[PDB]
Amino acid sequence: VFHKIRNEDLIFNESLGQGTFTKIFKGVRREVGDYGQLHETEVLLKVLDKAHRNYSESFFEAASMMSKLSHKHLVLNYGVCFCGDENILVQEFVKFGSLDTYLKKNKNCINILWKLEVAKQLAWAMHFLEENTLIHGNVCAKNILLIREEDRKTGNPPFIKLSDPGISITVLPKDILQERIPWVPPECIENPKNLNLATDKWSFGTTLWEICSGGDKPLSALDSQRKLQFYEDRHQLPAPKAAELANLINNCMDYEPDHRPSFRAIIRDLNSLFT
Ligand SMILES: Cc1cnc(Nc2ccc(N3CCC(N(C)CCO)CC3)c(F)c2)nc1-c1cnn(C(C)C)c1
Repeated sequence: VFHKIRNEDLIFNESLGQGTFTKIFKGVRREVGDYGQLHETEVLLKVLDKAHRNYSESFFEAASMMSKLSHKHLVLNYGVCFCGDENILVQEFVKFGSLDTYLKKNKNCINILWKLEVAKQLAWAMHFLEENTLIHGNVCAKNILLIREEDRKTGNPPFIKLSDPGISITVLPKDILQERIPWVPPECIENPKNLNLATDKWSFGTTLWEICSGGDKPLSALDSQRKLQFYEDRHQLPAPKAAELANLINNCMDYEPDHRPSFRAIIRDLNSLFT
């Protein structure tokens, strides 16, 4: 279960944005660490909105499944603060924030090798999940966090972690699901409870498209009704200008769930690009 953290030991600081029915804040946790040394630890405080408290179970189950595993590419959960009025997840703070914002800001400093490294790390995380037969259900660049920037003078590649899925698509309003096209696969638009390992393979492809597109959002110009018809007409996303992963993207975003490649196969395909 989750380590229960006291309101008294948490300081809330600046807002870092929003998720679905959530707000995130940078914060500080007072704790006793190794050797009994006192620390003031930077943390991410994720707060379920007051007006959506009926989603509290899905909110914590999302973080819970994530926290019964340990892996270098998965965001750490420190605990929960059930205390009082609010429902709060206390997670590790990641310096450089979401990948989608980072891509947009640094679009012109990010080359093919950077993208390949991040894609490989994300595939490793998803491979780990697949081996444990655990569904994430919300893979997207917004839910990928950058721990460390690239350093091309000390050899260091960038390093990412995948954050928790948030409130499951199985219990979310239809309108939110439709807006999440094309991350949510077609079979889940027809029936959200078609949530399957195959689900994350589709969303992985959509996330690769993001990575290759400098933080653009695919189909952003389409409203929810046009997004629905995009799936009905069985369209594929356009290749990004940097089209090196275009085939991989389309192979993952296969309208037939059973034909989507394993993350083993995906990683093998990723390792094949270079010279
Ligand atoms: C789990 C987690 C851990 N650490 C962090 N850290 C973290 C650091 C920095 C930012 N910035 C926000 C503002 C940016 N600019 C300057 C103004 C407007 O864009 C600058 C970057 C950040 F959003 C997040 N976030 C998370 C986490 C958990 N869920 N989510 C989703 C809901 C987004 C993120």
